[PDB]
Amino acid sequence: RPTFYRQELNKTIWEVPERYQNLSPVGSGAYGSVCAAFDTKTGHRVAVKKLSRPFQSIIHAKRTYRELRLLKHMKHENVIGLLDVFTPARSLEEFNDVYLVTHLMGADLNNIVKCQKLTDDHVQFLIYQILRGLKYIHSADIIHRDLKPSNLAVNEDCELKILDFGLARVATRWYRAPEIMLNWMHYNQTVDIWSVGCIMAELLTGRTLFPGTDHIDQLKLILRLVGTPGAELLKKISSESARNYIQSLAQMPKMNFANVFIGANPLAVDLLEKMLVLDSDKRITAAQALAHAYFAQYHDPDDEPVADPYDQSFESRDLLIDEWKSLTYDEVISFVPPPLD
Ligand SMILES: COc1ccccc1Nc1cc2cnn(-c3csc(C(=O)NC4COC4)c3)c2cc1F
Ligand SMILES: CCCCCCCCO[C@@H]1O[C@H](CO)[C@@H](O)[C@H](O)[C@H]1O
Ligand SMILES: CCCCCCCCO[C@@H]1O[C@H](CO)[C@@H](O)[C@H](O)[C@H]1O
Repeated sequence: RPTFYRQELNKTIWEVPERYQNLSPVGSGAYGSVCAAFDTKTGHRVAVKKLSRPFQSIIHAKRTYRELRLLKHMKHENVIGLLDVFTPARSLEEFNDVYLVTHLMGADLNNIVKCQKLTDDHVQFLIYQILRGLKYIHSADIIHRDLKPSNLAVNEDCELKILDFGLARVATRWYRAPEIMLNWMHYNQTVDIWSVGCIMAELLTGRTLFPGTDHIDQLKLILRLVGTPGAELLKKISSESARNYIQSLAQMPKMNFANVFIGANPLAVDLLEKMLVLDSDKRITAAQALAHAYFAQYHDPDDEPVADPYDQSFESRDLLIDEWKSLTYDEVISFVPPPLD
């Protein structure tokens, strides 16, 4: 096993192999903090994320096993991927800290939206990569459900990777499909397509499409643009209070996207209209959206791969903290790094 060295960063203790040098904090999330480092084996800067209290409870323990098993499965250019996984522990009884290594990106999509003037070619390329990674993710039977700007890491090259959890260093509600906020409790993959549609609209206009103050106000803003739900959608709503409140609204017609997004590429307006429909069954899928004329300059059917089937059976099991702890330890030991290009 490699040699480790210890240091304190942000009132935290980091124990990492010697190969990673010059640790520098980037940001923090709710389940871990991220540092930039120099990988002496490759000469590249990487990103090292120390999980916060990985095995403090059953919930934390399962979440840790979930992220590790998921990340180990993600092998795609537009999806965050694992370059290395390490723990300072040399035994399972010592096992209590988990680190994850990945490529170091340039910034979040909030920082690229901060400039507020993206060229239409920037939107084609950025949204094409999101959709490309989303097709891979959705091919694994995986739904993201929390897509938002902080989840899109980009380099100055404009190359994009989808992150499972971004840096909290944006309410999230602004990018959630309406069914989620209705608590439908069983979502199509197209819930992510709705999020993508909300992101693309921001990149084009420079403003939040649905900057709602809460969940009801959010649904009210959505209704203004897309219009009141049709009779065939109201049938599918079981909650009477939900139906009653949606029906009891004053009712508004669907706005013409050509007007609200005037000045934008007409091919982008058509794509948005196919993404932001209330019926999840009618929303364009990631695969179909890649074939949209808006992406003619980047689309390649032979270079948009799918993922192997991902087994999420463990999600229904209720196990003890030590069982989740040992399975995670098993996944750390079984890790095989990808070959350096
Ligand atoms: C390594 O952590 C993980 C490990 C495994 C799974 C997920 C993660 N999370 C995670 C990974 C990445 C890679 N990049 N970024 C990033 C966003 S913004 C920025 C920046 O400002 N980069 C400048 C400053 O030095 C260049 C860099 C990340 C932010 C993250 F939350
Ligand atoms: C790189 C692939 C990203 C996988 C997305 C899962 C991590 C973000 O999603 C998380 O897990 C749940 C799974 O549906 C989501 O529903 C929750 O919103 C969130 O906690
Ligand atoms: C508040 C504004 C009306 C919200 C309408 C959202 C309709 C979402 O669409 C629905 O998604 C469900 C799963 O999430 C599917 O079971 C339904 O078939 C589909 O129509």
